[PDB]
Amino acid sequence: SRVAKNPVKLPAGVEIKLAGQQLSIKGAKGALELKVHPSVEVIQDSGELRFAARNGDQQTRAMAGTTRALVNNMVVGVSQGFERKLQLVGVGYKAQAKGQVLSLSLGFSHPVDYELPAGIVAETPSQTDILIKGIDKQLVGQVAAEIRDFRPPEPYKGKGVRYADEVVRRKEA
Amino acid sequence: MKVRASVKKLCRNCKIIRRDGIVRVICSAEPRHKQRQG
Amino acid sequence: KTYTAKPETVQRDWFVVDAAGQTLGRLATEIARRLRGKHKPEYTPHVDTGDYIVVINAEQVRVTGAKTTDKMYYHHSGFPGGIKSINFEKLIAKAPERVIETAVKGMLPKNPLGRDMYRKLKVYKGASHPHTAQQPQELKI
Amino acid sequence: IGVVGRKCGMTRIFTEEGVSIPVTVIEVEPNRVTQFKTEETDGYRAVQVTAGERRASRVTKAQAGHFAKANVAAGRGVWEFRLGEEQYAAGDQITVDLFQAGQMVDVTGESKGKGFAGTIKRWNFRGQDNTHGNSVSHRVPGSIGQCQTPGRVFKGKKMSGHLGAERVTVQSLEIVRVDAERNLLLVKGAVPGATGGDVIVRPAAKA
RNA sequence: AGGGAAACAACCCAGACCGCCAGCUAAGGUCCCAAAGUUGUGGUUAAGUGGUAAACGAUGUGGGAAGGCUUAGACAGCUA
RNA sequence: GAUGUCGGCUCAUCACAUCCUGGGGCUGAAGCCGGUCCCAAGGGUAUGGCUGUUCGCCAUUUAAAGUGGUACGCGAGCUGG
RNA sequence: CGCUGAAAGCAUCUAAGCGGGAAACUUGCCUCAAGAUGAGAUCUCACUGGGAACUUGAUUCCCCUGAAGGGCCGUCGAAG
Repeated sequence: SRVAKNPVKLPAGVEIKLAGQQLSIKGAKGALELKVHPSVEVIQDSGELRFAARNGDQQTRAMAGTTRALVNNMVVGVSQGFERKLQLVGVGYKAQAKGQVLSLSLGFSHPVDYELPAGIVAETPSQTDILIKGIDKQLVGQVAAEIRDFRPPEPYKGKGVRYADEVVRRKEA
Repeated sequence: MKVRASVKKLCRNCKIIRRDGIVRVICSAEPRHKQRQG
Repeated sequence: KTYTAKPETVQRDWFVVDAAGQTLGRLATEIARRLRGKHKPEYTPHVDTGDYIVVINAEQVRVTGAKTTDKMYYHHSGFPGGIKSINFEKLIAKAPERVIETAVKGMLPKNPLGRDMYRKLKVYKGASHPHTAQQPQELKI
Repeated sequence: IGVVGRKCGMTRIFTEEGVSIPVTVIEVEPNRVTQFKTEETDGYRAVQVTAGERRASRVTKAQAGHFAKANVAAGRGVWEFRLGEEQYAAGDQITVDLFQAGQMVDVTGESKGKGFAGTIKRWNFRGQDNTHGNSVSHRVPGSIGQCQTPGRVFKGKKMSGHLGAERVTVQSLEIVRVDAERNLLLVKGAVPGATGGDVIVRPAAKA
């Protein structure tokens, strides 16, 4: 079955500002998300959305699935805050957020001072945990990746930053 | 990677992807199944 | 005997072309037809009879498929190991007016008439030309 | 912006510690501003700066009227400097006092010129032997190119001819002392030219 | 000899008595250098293939017959 | 009815199938070292003993002492073993 | 090396979208450079006489006038 047939069913008072060319979702708990579609057909029902497609190519059969999952992510974003759990493994490692600055201790010679780009906040409930709250998956996921690539993990000790638990392999020395 | 002329699967976990015009093999298991060109 | 044109009796005109989405080499084949003078009945090969052209948007031009990130423009400097290359996309931000001149220059004779037909071509990367005194007419939008 | 000086000689001063500092002494005439090129007529943004004392028989009436828009009453030479953003108006003596101690500078002169130099002096081009059978050719160049297949000599080769009074800059020297009373800059190092030449002193490019 | 194959004795076309500011054709062609269709119709290829090549490899795609299972719930997926 | 052949000196230029430095999958990669394969031609790339020698074998270095094309580059530029 | 993500309910760095990336590439630093026949740009200086022929961008001659400037010439130069 195809994901382009299932509707959106946007919950709890989410406002659509659709022009036909540039859909604009505005809700509570963060707002101002918008996308532009190249050529699909968007109908606007009583609480759901269906994405009809034009010319039956391989490239309109592929867009209507992509633009359905992108609109669905904007609905959940104003509904729920996207988060990523990053744990720290290793001795002498720590992290502490200072407002909008995330400064780390990774066993280097000089400490790294990572700056968050936009309206996206990193909270640290521990010295070995990061929680990155945002509104869109691609911008939460990009910032979580760039922190991870400071010190990627190791098959011999595991000594390096490591997000949501199931990522790791190992071997003996 | 391991540049060949004939790529193929080795275990049950290998999926063959054609990424940017080249036939790659990525393995969700053991990294020694990673094969580049073919 | 058959009539030939005379260079002191020739009548020439002023055309203006807009290139705002035109394909590069399909645009340029109609400039080079009207610079040589194949659109006039009184065309002899050894004289130059043809219309001045002004091209106004030489940065809106369009090429097809994957050729924007390809199509190197090679030329040699004279010294050993002096071959140089620049693709289509990086060239158009440097000098936009020299994309559309080198395409037309290769569709002309290589004579001392070809150098004289090439002086009737006048391109601009802007939106207005300093030839309001000559009052060019539009053609083929 | 820089100052146009004049090379006068090399000396040596002592730190009271004990080290010696080789020093090139540069005399600065105060430099008048001839004109100020704004960006609106000229495109770029620059000044004209003039050093003095030329006899009033050698100035043409084209020039003499040119140094009368401002009351400069000028001498030899008219140099120009490209500047970022500043305001210089009519005629204003730019003095030595732009500089301080430290202050990495660039110095441009010509050079001493050697007439028609062979490849050994010009290109540091080690020569053939002296005994062991050698004919007339003792310090001639060697061969030029390859055989039949290029057939030509190849542009850019290193033959011989005229070592330069060409324009050469030395870069990133440092100022040891600034003297406003006798109008001197003291520069630690070598300065291109002959004594009595002409020298332009810019603040440094790289720094 | 002449025309064609970019230039190309021996490959295609055709065998020059001379003159013409006359017409129809052959192989090769008809966007611009360069004489003549930016002609009509039905599909196919996105790689600049066309405009160099072998064993061999591959969820590239277009067509044509095959079967295999399936609203009694198949294949995927989340659930023990 | 003549296109002067091997090695040395002088001067070079291009290829990349990389010797060094630069970026990097995998490892039977603990660390220091490595092995192997993709990307990269910007600048570098040893003095001697013995032989007509290129080649080689040695002594001592070095970040490294690269493999080819250019009439097996180069005699109207040198030498003549 | 990725981040979102379909086609192919999952997966997936790619088809659309979005980044990180090396002495190589393009600037960056030093020099020549409008013969760049596409021969550019600024500032300032000079010169305000007639007449005829033949044909009127008018051309040609006759006579007066030679300015801004530059060149010859001389003394030379860490320029040759």
